[PDB]
Amino acid sequence: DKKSARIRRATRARRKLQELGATRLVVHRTPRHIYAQVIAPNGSEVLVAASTVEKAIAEQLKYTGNKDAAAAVGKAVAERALEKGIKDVSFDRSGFQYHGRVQALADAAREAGLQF
Amino acid sequence: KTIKITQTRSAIGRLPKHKATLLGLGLRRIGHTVEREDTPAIRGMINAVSFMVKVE
Amino acid sequence: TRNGRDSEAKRLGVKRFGGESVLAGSIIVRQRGTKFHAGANVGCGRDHTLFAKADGKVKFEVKGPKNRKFISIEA
Amino acid sequence: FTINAEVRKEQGKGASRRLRAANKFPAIIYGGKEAPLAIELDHDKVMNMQAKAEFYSEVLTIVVDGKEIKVKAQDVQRHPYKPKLQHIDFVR
Amino acid sequence: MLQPKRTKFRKMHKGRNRGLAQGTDVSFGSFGLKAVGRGRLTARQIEAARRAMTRAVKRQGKIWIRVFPDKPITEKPLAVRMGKGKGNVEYWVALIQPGKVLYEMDGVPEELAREAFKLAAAKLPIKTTFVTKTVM
RNA sequence: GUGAAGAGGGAAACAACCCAGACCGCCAGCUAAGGUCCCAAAGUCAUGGUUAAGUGGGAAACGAUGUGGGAAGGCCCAGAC
RNA sequence: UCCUCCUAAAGAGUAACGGAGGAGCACGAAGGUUGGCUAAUCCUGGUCGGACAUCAGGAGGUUAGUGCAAUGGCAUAAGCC
RNA sequence: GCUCAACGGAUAAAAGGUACUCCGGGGAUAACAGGCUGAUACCGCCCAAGAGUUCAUAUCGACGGCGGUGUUUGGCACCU
RNA sequence: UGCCUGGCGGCCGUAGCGCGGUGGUCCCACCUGACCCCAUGCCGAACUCAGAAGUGAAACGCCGUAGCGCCGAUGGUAGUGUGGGGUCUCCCCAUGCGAGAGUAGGGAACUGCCAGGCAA
Ligand SMILES: [Mg+2]
Ligand SMILES: [Mg+2]
Ligand SMILES: [Mg+2]
Ligand SMILES: [Mg+2]
Ligand SMILES: [Mg+2]
Ligand SMILES: [Mg+2]
Ligand SMILES: [Mg+2]
Ligand SMILES: [Mg+2]
Ligand SMILES: [Mg+2]
Ligand SMILES: [Mg+2]
Ligand SMILES: [Mg+2]
Ligand SMILES: [Mg+2]
Ligand SMILES: [Mg+2]
Ligand SMILES: [Mg+2]
Ligand SMILES: [Mg+2]
Ligand SMILES: [Mg+2]
Ligand SMILES: [Mg+2]
Ligand SMILES: [Mg+2]
Ligand SMILES: [Mg+2]
Ligand SMILES: [Mg+2]
Ligand SMILES: [Mg+2]
Ligand SMILES: [Mg+2]
Ligand SMILES: [Mg+2]
Ligand SMILES: [Mg+2]
Ligand SMILES: [Mg+2]
Ligand SMILES: [Mg+2]
Ligand SMILES: [Mg+2]
Ligand SMILES: [Mg+2]
Ligand SMILES: [Mg+2]
Ligand SMILES: [Mg+2]
Ligand SMILES: [Mg+2]
Ligand SMILES: [Mg+2]
Ligand SMILES: [Mg+2]
Ligand SMILES: [Mg+2]
Ligand SMILES: [Mg+2]
Ligand SMILES: [Mg+2]
Ligand SMILES: [Mg+2]
Ligand SMILES: [Mg+2]
Ligand SMILES: [Mg+2]
Ligand SMILES: [Mg+2]
Ligand SMILES: [Mg+2]
Ligand SMILES: [Mg+2]
Ligand SMILES: [Mg+2]
Ligand SMILES: [Mg+2]
Ligand SMILES: [Mg+2]
Ligand SMILES: [Mg+2]
Ligand SMILES: [Mg+2]
Ligand SMILES: [Mg+2]
Ligand SMILES: [Mg+2]
Ligand SMILES: [Mg+2]
Ligand SMILES: [Mg+2]
Ligand SMILES: [Mg+2]
Ligand SMILES: [Mg+2]
Ligand SMILES: [Mg+2]
Ligand SMILES: [Mg+2]
Ligand SMILES: [Mg+2]
Ligand SMILES: [Mg+2]
Ligand SMILES: [Mg+2]
Ligand SMILES: [Mg+2]
Ligand SMILES: [Mg+2]
Ligand SMILES: [Mg+2]
Ligand SMILES: [Mg+2]
Ligand SMILES: [Mg+2]
Ligand SMILES: [Mg+2]
Ligand SMILES: [Mg+2]
Ligand SMILES: [Mg+2]
Ligand SMILES: [Mg+2]
Ligand SMILES: [Mg+2]
Ligand SMILES: [Mg+2]
Ligand SMILES: [Mg+2]
Ligand SMILES: [Mg+2]
Ligand SMILES: [Mg+2]
Ligand SMILES: [Mg+2]
Ligand SMILES: [Mg+2]
Ligand SMILES: [Mg+2]
Ligand SMILES: [Mg+2]
Ligand SMILES: [Mg+2]
Ligand SMILES: [Mg+2]
Ligand SMILES: [Mg+2]
Ligand SMILES: [Mg+2]
Ligand SMILES: [Mg+2]
Ligand SMILES: [Mg+2]
Ligand SMILES: [Mg+2]
Ligand SMILES: [Mg+2]
Ligand SMILES: [Mg+2]
Ligand SMILES: [Mg+2]
Ligand SMILES: [Mg+2]
Ligand SMILES: [Mg+2]
Ligand SMILES: [Mg+2]
Ligand SMILES: [Mg+2]
Ligand SMILES: [Mg+2]
Ligand SMILES: [Mg+2]
Ligand SMILES: [Mg+2]
Ligand SMILES: [Mg+2]
Ligand SMILES: [Mg+2]
Ligand SMILES: [Mg+2]
Ligand SMILES: [Mg+2]
Ligand SMILES: [Mg+2]
Ligand SMILES: [Mg+2]
Ligand SMILES: [Mg+2]
Ligand SMILES: [Mg+2]
Ligand SMILES: [Mg+2]
Repeated sequence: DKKSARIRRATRARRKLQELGATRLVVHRTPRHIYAQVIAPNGSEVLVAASTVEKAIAEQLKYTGNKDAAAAVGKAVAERALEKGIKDVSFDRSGFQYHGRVQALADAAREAGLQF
Repeated sequence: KTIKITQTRSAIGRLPKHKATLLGLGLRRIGHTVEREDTPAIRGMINAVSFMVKVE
Repeated sequence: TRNGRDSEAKRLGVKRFGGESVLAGSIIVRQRGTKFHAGANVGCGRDHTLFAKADGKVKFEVKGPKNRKFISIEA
Repeated sequence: FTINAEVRKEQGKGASRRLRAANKFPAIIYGGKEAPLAIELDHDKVMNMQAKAEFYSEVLTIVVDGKEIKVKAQDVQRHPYKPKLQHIDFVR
Repeated sequence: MLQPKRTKFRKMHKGRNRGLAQGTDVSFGSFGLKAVGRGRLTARQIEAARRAMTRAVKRQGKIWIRVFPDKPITEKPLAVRMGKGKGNVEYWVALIQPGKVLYEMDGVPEELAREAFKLAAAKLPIKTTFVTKTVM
C-alpha cells in the first residue's frame, strides 16, 4: 500500500504542528486535481478551503493537475484567507515532497499575500 | 442534631491514625461523653474507631 | 559469595500527581523511557524527564491509537 | 427435579459464608430479557441431586415465592477438597 | 526423578505456600488423588508414589502426574556457619495447596483404583483423598 | 505496638504477651482484661446438650464395631440379616 | 567506587559474606538537521549454489534492531539509509 | 598531571614476628561447660516392592512417609 | 433534506482481521507516456513532471456475514484495611472494600468541520 506509507511519512509534521498550536495549510495532491485547505489550530474545523475540483477554478484552467493549476489554487486559497482575517499560517506538505505542484502552490500562496 | 459519643476502651496500643481520630473527635480518656454535630465526617471518624467508642 | 553488588537508587517516578498546581519548569515525571508522553504545555528532556512548560494544573490522559499515557497541563 | 428456594437479601462475602455455615448455599438464576435473581437454597438436597447425570443436562423447575422458574445448571463451584457445593449458575 | 530441563535461575526464594489450589477438577483421567492438606512434594516422593501406583495396577491403565517440581530447594552443608552465600540446590519440590489433584488414573475399575491410590497416599507427606470425574 | 524510659491488674512465678498510662490523700462507688468450690475477692448461678479419657491439664503419620449428632443409600408379611 | 534487575510489602526510600549481570569506554560521523525507508524467520522457483552468500514473489508482522549489561523506552520511528 | 580502585582520597614516602611478652578494655567477641534449636546423630513408628523353597508382615524389609529423645556432629552467641 | 466521493480531525479493537459482495457520470485508483522539474547507491519500481486512450482487476470505499479477535454483567470465589479469635508455617470471625478468570449476553463502531457530484 502507498497511501499508508504517505500517512506515516506525514505524521511527524502533523503531530509536531498540532503541538505548537499553529494554523496549518493542508495540501492534498492527486494525479488529477490538487486540493488545499487552511485548518484551525485545534484541527477539527476548517476556515478556508479551495481546489481544482471547484468549478469556479476548474472552468478557467486548461487541465486540472499541473504547476499552472496549483498556482491558481495557491493564489485562490491565499486570496480567501486574507478576507477571512488569516495571515500567519504554517504549510503542511502532507507527505508530498516539496518540489513541483506543492511548491508551485506554496510560492503562489506566498506571492498572493499569505505570510509563511 | 447532635450525637453523644463515649470512649469505651484505652488508646494505648493503637495506631497513630486511631490515636489521631480520638483527638479529632475530642475524646481524651476512657468514659468521656462528648457530644458532636452529626455529619458524614463525624460518622466516618466514629466508623474508623467503632471498636473503642459507643454512640448514644 | 559470587555477587553482592547493586546501584544507588535513582528516585524515578511521578513527582507531581494529577490535579496538582505546578509552576513553569516544575518536573512532573522522572523516568527512563517514555512511559508517559508529553502533551499540551509539557516538555520532554534528554533524560525523558517530563516537565511543565507553563503554570497550571497537571492532567494525566490516556489517548492515541496505541493507547498511550500522556501528561498535559491546563491553566 | 423440583427444589424450593428462597430469595437472597444480604449478599457478599460475609453473608455467603454465614449461609454456607448453615446447611445452605447461594445460587443465581439468569437468562432472557429479565433481570438476574439471587437464590438461597438448601445444601443437602442439591448435593444428593447432582449425583444423577440428568442434573447437568435436563430442565429443573426452581420454586421461588410460589413461582416455578425453568432452568438448566450452566456452571457450578465445587468446594476445593471437601465433597460439597459452593455456588450454582442456573441459565434460563 | 523429575526435574526441570534447564531453568532461567538456579536458586529461588523460599516463598509462602498459601491460598487454595487451581488444578482442582479431574480433567484427563476418570479418577484422581486430590490433596486435602497443604505442603510440598519432593521429586522423590512423586516418583515413589508413582511407582507404588504403577506396580499396583500392573501394565494396564493410564496414569497422569498433574504436579511437577520446578522449585529448587537449597540446603547448607553440615558443620557450616550462617551466611557466606545462599546454600546449594539439593532437591526439587512442587508446592501443594489444598484442592490440588496430584495424580489421575484411567482404564481401571473403581475397586482396584482406590487401593492403588492408598499405596501412593502412604508415600506422600500430605493428607490426600480420592476424587471421581464428575460431568460438569 | 510495647519495653528501653511505665508503675498498677491478669497470664502460678514471667522487661517486650492481654488489660491500662501512678500529681497527692480517703477504712467510698462503677467497670477492663481476667475471673467467681477451697488455698484467695466473687455463681457449689440458670437453662440445653457433649465428654468417662482425669480428656480437660503437651504432639504426628497412621490405626480402631469408643461415643454423639445429622443427610442419604441396600430388604420383608411372597417373613431379608 | 559506579550502572541494571529482583529482594522492596502497586509513590520515593529500604539491609544481609541475599539472588543474577555489567562499567573504568566508544564515535568528526555512531553528532546536527533535512528527505527517505522497514524488520526476524520461513515457504516456493531459480546457474555454479549446497541448510545458509546474491535474486524474485508470497508468508509473518517487530519474534528484529538499538556501538557494549540489564531495565524502561522507540513506526511520528530513538531503527536502517 | 593520581587503577589517591581501601574509589569522601590519613603521609610525597612503609612489610613481618612474639610461646619472652606487657597495658587498657570486652562475656559488645571465640575456645570449656550451661542455654535456645534439633539439619545431623540416636531411638521408635507408617506404607509394604521384595527376601524368607511356598507365604509380604517367624525374621528381614527397598522406594518413600511421620514422630520422639536431647546421647553425637553442628548452628546461634543468651550467662560467665 | 437525503444519497455517494475526497480532505482534515474526535474517538482508539462493540471500532480490528478473515470470508462473501457490489461501485466508476464526477471523486479515487491503477493506467498512459518520459525533452522539461526532479528521481534511482541499478531500474520513470519509488519519487517527479506532461497527459486522460484504458479499467474498476489490484487497491480503496460501501453493504452482508460471528470465522476469530474485542467488549462483558448479576452471583460466587480469591485477596485485603480495621478490631477480635484459633487447633497459629496456616486459617477463622465482625465490619468496610472486593477482583482475575470464567458465564449469560453484546458485537461486523460512532461522530464533527469542509469540498465536490447526483435525486431534490
Ligand atoms: Mg491496648
Ligand atoms: Mg490521667
Ligand atoms: Mg555512597
Ligand atoms: Mg535500582
Ligand atoms: Mg538499594
Ligand atoms: Mg532537550
Ligand atoms: Mg458487598
Ligand atoms: Mg457489588
Ligand atoms: Mg471478612
Ligand atoms: Mg438467551
Ligand atoms: Mg508473597
Ligand atoms: Mg496461582
Ligand atoms: Mg486456569
Ligand atoms: Mg571444631
Ligand atoms: Mg564463600
Ligand atoms: Mg539504655
Ligand atoms: Mg508493666
Ligand atoms: Mg504485671
Ligand atoms: Mg505462663
Ligand atoms: Mg493462678
Ligand atoms: Mg496469682
Ligand atoms: Mg502476680
Ligand atoms: Mg520468656
Ligand atoms: Mg482481650
Ligand atoms: Mg493515657
Ligand atoms: Mg498520668
Ligand atoms: Mg485524678
Ligand atoms: Mg462491681
Ligand atoms: Mg450495674
Ligand atoms: Mg472463667
Ligand atoms: Mg493469688
Ligand atoms: Mg472466696
Ligand atoms: Mg449446678
Ligand atoms: Mg494430661
Ligand atoms: Mg482413623
Ligand atoms: Mg434417614
Ligand atoms: Mg563514590
Ligand atoms: Mg520494587
Ligand atoms: Mg517502591
Ligand atoms: Mg509500598
Ligand atoms: Mg544490600
Ligand atoms: Mg565486577
Ligand atoms: Mg549518520
Ligand atoms: Mg556512514
Ligand atoms: Mg545513535
Ligand atoms: Mg527523518
Ligand atoms: Mg532539498
Ligand atoms: Mg528486542
Ligand atoms: Mg532492551
Ligand atoms: Mg513491559
Ligand atoms: Mg540519530
Ligand atoms: Mg577507605
Ligand atoms: Mg589502597
Ligand atoms: Mg562512599
Ligand atoms: Mg570509603
Ligand atoms: Mg601505603
Ligand atoms: Mg598467645
Ligand atoms: Mg615486656
Ligand atoms: Mg590484660
Ligand atoms: Mg585491664
Ligand atoms: Mg561487635
Ligand atoms: Mg565442644
Ligand atoms: Mg566444665
Ligand atoms: Mg558452646
Ligand atoms: Mg527445651
Ligand atoms: Mg526432632
Ligand atoms: Mg514401641
Ligand atoms: Mg517399626
Ligand atoms: Mg511398620
Ligand atoms: Mg514371595
Ligand atoms: Mg535443649
Ligand atoms: Mg546437654
Ligand atoms: Mg524439645
Ligand atoms: Mg550444643
Ligand atoms: Mg554474649
Ligand atoms: Mg545478636
Ligand atoms: Mg562469676
Ligand atoms: Mg478495550
Ligand atoms: Mg474480497
Ligand atoms: Mg470488485
Ligand atoms: Mg475514466
Ligand atoms: Mg508507468
Ligand atoms: Mg506512474
Ligand atoms: Mg471508459
Ligand atoms: Mg455496515
Ligand atoms: Mg445475526
Ligand atoms: Mg467469544
Ligand atoms: Mg472498554
Ligand atoms: Mg475480556
Ligand atoms: Mg470491567
Ligand atoms: Mg462481583
Ligand atoms: Mg487483623
Ligand atoms: Mg483471648
Ligand atoms: Mg482442646
Ligand atoms: Mg466496584
Ligand atoms: Mg469480571
Ligand atoms: Mg482458573
Ligand atoms: Mg471476563
Ligand atoms: Mg452472544
Ligand atoms: Mg446479534
Ligand atoms: Mg467485529
Ligand atoms: Mg446483527
